[PDB]
Amino acid sequence: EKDKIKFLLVEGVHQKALESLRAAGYTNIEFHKGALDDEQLKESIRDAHFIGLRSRTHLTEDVINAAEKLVAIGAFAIGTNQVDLDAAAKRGIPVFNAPFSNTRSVAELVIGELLLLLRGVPEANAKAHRGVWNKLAAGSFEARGKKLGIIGYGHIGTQLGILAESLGMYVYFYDIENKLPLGNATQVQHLSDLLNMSDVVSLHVPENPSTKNMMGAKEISLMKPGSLLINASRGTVVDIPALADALASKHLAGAAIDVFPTEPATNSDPFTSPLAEFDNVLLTPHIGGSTQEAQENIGLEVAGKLIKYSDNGSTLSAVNFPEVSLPLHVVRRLMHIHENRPGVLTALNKIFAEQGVNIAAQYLQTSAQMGYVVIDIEADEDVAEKALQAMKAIPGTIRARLLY
Amino acid sequence: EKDKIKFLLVEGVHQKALESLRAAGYTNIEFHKGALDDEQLKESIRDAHFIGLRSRTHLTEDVINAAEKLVAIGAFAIGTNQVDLDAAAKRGIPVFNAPFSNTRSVAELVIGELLLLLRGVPEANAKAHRGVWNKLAAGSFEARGKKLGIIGYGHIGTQLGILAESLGMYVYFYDIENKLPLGNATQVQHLSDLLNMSDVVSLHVPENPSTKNMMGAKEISLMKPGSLLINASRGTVVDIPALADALASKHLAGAAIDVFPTEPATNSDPFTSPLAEFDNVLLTPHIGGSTQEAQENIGLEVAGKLIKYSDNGSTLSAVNFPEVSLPLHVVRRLMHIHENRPGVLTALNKIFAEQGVNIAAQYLQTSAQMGYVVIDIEADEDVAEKALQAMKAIPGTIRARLLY
Amino acid sequence: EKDKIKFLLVEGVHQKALESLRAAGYTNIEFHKGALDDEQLKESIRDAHFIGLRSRTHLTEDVINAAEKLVAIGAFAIGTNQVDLDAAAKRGIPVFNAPFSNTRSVAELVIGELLLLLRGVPEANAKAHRGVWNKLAAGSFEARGKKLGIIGYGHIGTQLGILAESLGMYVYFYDIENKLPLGNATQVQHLSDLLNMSDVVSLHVPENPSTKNMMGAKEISLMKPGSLLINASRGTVVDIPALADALASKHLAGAAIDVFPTEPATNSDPFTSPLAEFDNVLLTPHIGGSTQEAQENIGLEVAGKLIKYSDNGSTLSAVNFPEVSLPLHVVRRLMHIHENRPGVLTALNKIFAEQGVNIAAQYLQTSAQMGYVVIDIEADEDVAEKALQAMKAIPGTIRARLLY
Amino acid sequence: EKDKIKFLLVEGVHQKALESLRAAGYTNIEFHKGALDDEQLKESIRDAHFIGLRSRTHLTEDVINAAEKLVAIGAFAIGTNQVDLDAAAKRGIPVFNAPFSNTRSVAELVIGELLLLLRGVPEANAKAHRGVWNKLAAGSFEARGKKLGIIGYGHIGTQLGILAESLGMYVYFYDIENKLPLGNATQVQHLSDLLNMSDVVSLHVPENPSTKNMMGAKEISLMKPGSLLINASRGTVVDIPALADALASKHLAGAAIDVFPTEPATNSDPFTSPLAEFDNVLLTPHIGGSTQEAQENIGLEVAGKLIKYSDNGSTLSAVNFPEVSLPLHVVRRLMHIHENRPGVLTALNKIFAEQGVNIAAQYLQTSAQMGYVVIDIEADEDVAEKALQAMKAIPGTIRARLLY
Ligand SMILES: NC(=O)C1=CN([C@@H]2O[C@H](COP(=O)(O)OP(=O)(O)OC[C@H]3O[C@@H](n4cnc5c(N)ncnc54)[C@H](O)[C@@H]3O)[C@@H](O)[C@H]2O)C=CC1
Ligand SMILES: NC(=O)C1=CN([C@@H]2O[C@H](COP(=O)(O)OP(=O)(O)OC[C@H]3O[C@@H](n4cnc5c(N)ncnc54)[C@H](O)[C@@H]3O)[C@@H](O)[C@H]2O)C=CC1
Ligand SMILES: NC(=O)C1=CN([C@@H]2O[C@H](COP(=O)(O)OP(=O)(O)OC[C@H]3O[C@@H](n4cnc5c(N)ncnc54)[C@H](O)[C@@H]3O)[C@@H](O)[C@H]2O)C=CC1
Ligand SMILES: NC(=O)C1=CN([C@@H]2O[C@H](COP(=O)(O)OP(=O)(O)OC[C@H]3O[C@@H](n4cnc5c(N)ncnc54)[C@H](O)[C@@H]3O)[C@@H](O)[C@H]2O)C=CC1
Repeated sequence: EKDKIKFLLVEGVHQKALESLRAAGYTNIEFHKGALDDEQLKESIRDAHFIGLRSRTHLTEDVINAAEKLVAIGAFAIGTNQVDLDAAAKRGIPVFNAPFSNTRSVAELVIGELLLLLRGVPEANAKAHRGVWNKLAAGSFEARGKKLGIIGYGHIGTQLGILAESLGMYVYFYDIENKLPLGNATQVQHLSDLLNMSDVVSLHVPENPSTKNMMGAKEISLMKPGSLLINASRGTVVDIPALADALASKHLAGAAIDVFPTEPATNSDPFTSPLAEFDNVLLTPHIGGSTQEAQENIGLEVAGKLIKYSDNGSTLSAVNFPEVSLPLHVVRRLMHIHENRPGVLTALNKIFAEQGVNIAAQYLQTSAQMGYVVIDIEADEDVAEKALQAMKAIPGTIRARLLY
Repeated sequence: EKDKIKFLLVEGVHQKALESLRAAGYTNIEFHKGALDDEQLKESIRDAHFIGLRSRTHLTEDVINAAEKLVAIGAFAIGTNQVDLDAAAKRGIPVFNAPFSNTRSVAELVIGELLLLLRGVPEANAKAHRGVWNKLAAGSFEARGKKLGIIGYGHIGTQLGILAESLGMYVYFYDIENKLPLGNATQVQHLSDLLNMSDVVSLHVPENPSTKNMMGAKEISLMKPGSLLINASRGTVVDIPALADALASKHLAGAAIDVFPTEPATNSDPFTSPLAEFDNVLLTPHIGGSTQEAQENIGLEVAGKLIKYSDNGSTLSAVNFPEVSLPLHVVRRLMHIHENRPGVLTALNKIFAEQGVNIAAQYLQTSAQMGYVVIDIEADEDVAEKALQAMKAIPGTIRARLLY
Repeated sequence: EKDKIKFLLVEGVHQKALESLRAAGYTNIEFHKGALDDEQLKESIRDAHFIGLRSRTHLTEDVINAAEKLVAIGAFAIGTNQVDLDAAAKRGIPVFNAPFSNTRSVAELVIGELLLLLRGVPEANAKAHRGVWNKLAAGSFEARGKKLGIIGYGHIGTQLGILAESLGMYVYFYDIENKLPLGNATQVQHLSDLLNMSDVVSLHVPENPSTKNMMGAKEISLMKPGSLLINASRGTVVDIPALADALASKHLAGAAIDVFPTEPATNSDPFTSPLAEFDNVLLTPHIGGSTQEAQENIGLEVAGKLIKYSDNGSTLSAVNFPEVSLPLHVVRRLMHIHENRPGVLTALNKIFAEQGVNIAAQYLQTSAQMGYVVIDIEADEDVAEKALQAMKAIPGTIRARLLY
Repeated sequence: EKDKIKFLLVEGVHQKALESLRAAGYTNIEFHKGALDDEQLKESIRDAHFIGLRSRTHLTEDVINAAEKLVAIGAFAIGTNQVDLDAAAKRGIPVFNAPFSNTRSVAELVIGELLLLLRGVPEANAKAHRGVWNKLAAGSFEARGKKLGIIGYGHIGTQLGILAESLGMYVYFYDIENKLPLGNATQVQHLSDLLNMSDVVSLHVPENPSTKNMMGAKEISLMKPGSLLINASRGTVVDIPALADALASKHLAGAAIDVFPTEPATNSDPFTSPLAEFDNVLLTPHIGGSTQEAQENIGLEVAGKLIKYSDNGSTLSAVNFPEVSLPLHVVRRLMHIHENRPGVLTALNKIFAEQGVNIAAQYLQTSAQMGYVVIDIEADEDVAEKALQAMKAIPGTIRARLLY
């Protein structure tokens, strides 16, 4: 019956999501190359079991209400701000994403930008397109020999460090968790001392109160004069007026910014920034993530996360939902989603005790207000089909399924 | 040594060169940040033992011939077209330079350009300085997994191949001479194959009859649709209008040009190109070697060649002159430069035999119509002074002197 | 926690283990440098909550059954043949160990042996301790450029291959399962080919019907005349008399054996071998894993497994027991071990339902005839204490306890 | 006439010397596998133009006197103590050797020995061959993580450092010349501080007053307790009674020695050392050099050094002779060896001046008492054949040749 399970894919996810899905039997797929209208969406999602969307579709409480058959949501993207998770949670629908499929794409972007920034290319190039010729060597540098200071040594920070070392830089980092340095990286205990020694400082941190304006005047002023600050992390992490002044005073020699406190909503919208007045600043429209390889990594991972929720019930890594996962070890398995309150499990288990059916394995995890329980029982179809009926009738039940 | 020996240094040679000069005793130095006009050049060089210059200074027959005391010429620079080699060799003046002194600067620039060109970054940055936001993934790619086509696997081609490899690209090269690949690089027999296959092609060929318009419309169309072409070898290698067509036709995704058929004379003259209308092209004012690190190596190297030759008469690597070098062992040493014709050498030696002075070592090399010779003899100072004077008189003599 | 929980540690476990134990609150520790006789073992374990042992201590049915308070068993050691798994699982006692805790020690030993065996060094050293000087080059070789034949490309085979490679040997392997090569390693289909080609063959196979006498006279003669055979997998893998013949016949140049069919019981029992008469053989008393670094990792790892399971009931990686682990979220947690038969779980849950205590999370895994379960519930201490007592009464119950 | 030029090769040089020689036309070769008698030597060398010998033939003044046609001597070995250089110098015969063809062989030996020493293998193995079984882990270590202190950072010291780094050691060195560290090596300014930090100290220095007993009691006592000292450099550099005591007090845990203050003259002779009483000492009979690859490297290099002296007159690197070398740049070249006294060169050059023959190039280097001069002249055979006659007649001449 997989062929009767519908997958609606909007905004054109990578073709590899399709391959990895048609490899798992789910062949009933409506694919669109672009974002649907305030209204054709709803018509299309109505009998969809799985929807796959990107950063531009707004999966709002109004729209999820439209969807009578919806089972799980797959965001082929890093963010989920475009989805009402609380809406999906209430209806028993997990939402999955791809928070780390972009690593390489971002590191490689930071290497090229620091190669050309260190060389003054971005300025030479803007003058060139304006018919001005600006040769000089004064203040142009190669990267081999330079110090790179990476702030935030997680997935991307560590790939970058490695890349940079290939080019002969001395990598140095600062993270809040103590870490195990790869290669020759070197942890620095105080931020201010990372800043003083760094020819190039690159931010690779998450978004939150600890990161709101982490790089402000005070921190920028600590940077080594003549240095470059590159930020492809979060738009909230550097102070733009403060960077603008530091660029103006030539205290920095340049910058690359991929993310801004306010980003235009669409390509059609206009982009405005006080940094646009600087030739020696790379400004990109949030594309550190935007490669076909990441599109592909993302395609594979989020489709596999939907395949697994569909096949064996796993909600490992779900964003809005209790995480649960059981090793496949026995024919016959079911799941049950319910209001997290006293007595539900007991009722559930009774359906089998009271008829001599043996429970092989069970995993239950709860949220403030909901529970996911996956159970493996030694029974046959008829018995299960029946237990499923009964489970569905359990006061507090939101939904339940017979996975196999 | 002798703080009387005048060095004229012009066009802002790296300060390293002056440190080297001063560490060797030579303190008498006229330094200029830039070039000089005909009269003040001619004025500064009237009494100069050595000159150091860059590309903007033109030592012509007439110039050199009025440099009364000129002993040698150092081109702090790869090329020597600014200098009249022949004219110097006739006055017995060796010219030195710095042959391969920026292989790394160019390799590294190429790596940064292809990272950003592959990402469509140059365009997005142009557009962003104009208020336009352009967030795509559609033609963007990571460098890892891609094929780099290197045309000309020499000093620079080779060194580029290693960087590219240590970045996960597959490296293929096409060269007119069978070469032994470094790392996992692969030589391709047919230039057409390399083009069709490569995702990025970067030119590294010399300037000569066989490279002129090496990449015209034929060769460009053999390139992978959506690929990229980078050129930081020689202005003469690429049909620039071919290239503008192929770009306007979207047959190439972008390109990066460091050198052009006709380059501006100075930073005041206008830069004109068909390629300036394309946001997706990097134009740089011929800066592949314009790096402090390079200027520094050049400066060390060439002031070195001049000290070694003021001090011990070496001319290993001179560009207009017979190459000779003698290991220092036995105080004193002299040298003589003469027309290359039978009889001189015997004449020269006899000056020593007939007064019973022993000749410790000696090296003579000749060109076409000049010969050169360094001699070591065992004698106190006066005998050397006097014998020198005899050597000047030998028929054929151009120039001679006493080193220590 | 509770400085009352008795750990018995015997056969001189690494001190790291005690540091780990003490950092987690458990200070009540009886440590022994060596093994104990039947009566004092039995005396030390009568009131022991946990035991740590090595290979010389034999926990038999009778032993385990008189360990009144035994909660778990850690084999600080790769193997568990010393321990009665079944007998422990029936008393609801999980046994842990350290699966692959010395891949590196063995790889490194193999590398040092083949460097010296290839050089004929072992012989020259024997001879030199007898007054005899033997200075040859005739059958001596460097490792670089030679072929290493690895039989069994697993944890250790793999890790050896990398070391060998980073030393310039060519690495070939023969394995019964298609494996993906690391570095430039190459899988060979026919064991005979590998033998004929390889200069050094090193065995890394498990002990089982298919490896017994895996290298008898046939296979040895297929080896390269003058080659070398190293074995630090299992005593049972090599026809040792075959091997002595092939050595006396000069068909092999040497060998290195870490393990033998019959090993001495202790450092007092005699070691006998046909191979002892050959100077050109390295004999080692089964020390491929006997390194401080390894003992330390083992010690950290296994005292870890015991703390995690005293504290939160984990049994990830236990060797006789259903594997279950639950992320710590909501104070309190309990666990129950029972015969695996219908009815228990419902019985167990109902204890909570019927008094309105909410069950936060729960994990049950079962084996054959045992089931295991960890539960999180929201209740103050007294209710937990009391409910525990009820759980003990559930029919089927083997053992239960309250973790926090 | 090359086929009429005889090459006598004793002690069995590597077959590659023969290939590289028969590649250059010299095909008239008497090869022996072993060292000739006090007398068959002389019979065989009598009309030899080139002899090639190893460490065991004594090329003494008595024997060189035997040799009427001898031109150059090739020691297919590092040492030349077996040759009377002064004897050969007087007769105009250069002696060549292979001082650096052994690098890899020695480094690889030091790696294997430090692998097994760190493991206590040498002791376990000696007990094993004596029927004693000695398991322990206490004090056995892997190398990854350890500090290696290399004393003398020349050809071998640097190859070793690299090797060691592959195995994960921290390399540290001490040399008297300041050096450029490869990889992650680290120069240490004071010996005593290299010693304190080093788990393994390995000597790689030359022989001379600065090295006589460099490692004496005082220096050994500075070593980190528990460390190992490995010496495959020179027999004069460590104090053997002082090492013996330090091994006795267990201040060191072991050692490898390849060279001794007194080495037996032949395999037949007896070897005696106070270290032979130690199981935990590797003792080798000076075989750090003894591999087929070094035999081969040596074969190629010293045969090529004889080929070049024979073909173009180069004495670059000759051990007993003035070093001289001219680039091939012109048909016709001759050499002349003479007493270093006033007037010889003049006479030589006159032979050409006085007949209109032009000297293209000349290199003359002198010794305390002899001169090598190589000259290139623009003439034809007849003229040269004639000049050769005359040159031979020059008061002070020892020998002369027409190379081509
Ligand atoms: N520019 C773009 O298109 C994209 C941006 N990213 C972003 O890059 C950032 C990092 O990404 P990943 O490394 O993949 O995740 P990650 O979780 O591995 O990186 C977080 C790291 O930051 C360190 N850190 C957290 N707070 C810190 C603070 N207060 N001060 C210093 N260090 C701190 C953490 O210890 C951790 O190592 C995220 O914000 C992620 O969304 C990821 C993909 C694309
Ligand atoms: N962008 C800049 O400011 C600078 C440009 N360059 C230029 O880049 C070029 C490369 O320099 P190097 O690597 O030192 O050159 P190189 O001398 O090391 O190698 C050039 C290679 O091209 C090959 N080659 C020659 N003619 C060819 C042909 N027609 N087709 C294909 N291969 C051919 C040769 O076999 C040679 O291997 C030179 O022209 C150099 O002047 C060098 C430094 C700076
Ligand atoms: N010398 C010592 O004191 C120690 C010995 N060992 C032993 O060395 C052996 C290797 O251990 P690991 O690398 O962890 O093993 P592993 O489990 O990682 O791999 C063994 C490999 O051998 C292959 N294999 C199995 N049967 C085979 C057969 N009959 N013919 C060819 N290949 C076969 C399997 O495919 C597997 O890939 C084990 O027996 C282990 O007990 C391990 C540690 C220390
Ligand atoms: N064991 C064997 O069969 C063989 C031994 N060797 C020997 O190894 C030794 C080193 O060989 P290579 O490295 O190839 O020659 P090398 O000349 O490159 O090594 C000499 C190094 O020792 C350093 N050094 C010299 N005197 C020192 C002192 N007073 N204190 C500290 N450092 C000092 C020098 O600066 C230089 O870097 C030589 O004695 C050589 O004959 C070489 C081949 C085989």
